[PDB]
Amino acid sequence: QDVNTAVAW
Repeated sequence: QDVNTAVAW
């Protein structure tokens, strides 16, 4: 997965 692939950033 990718906690950043969904994070707002």
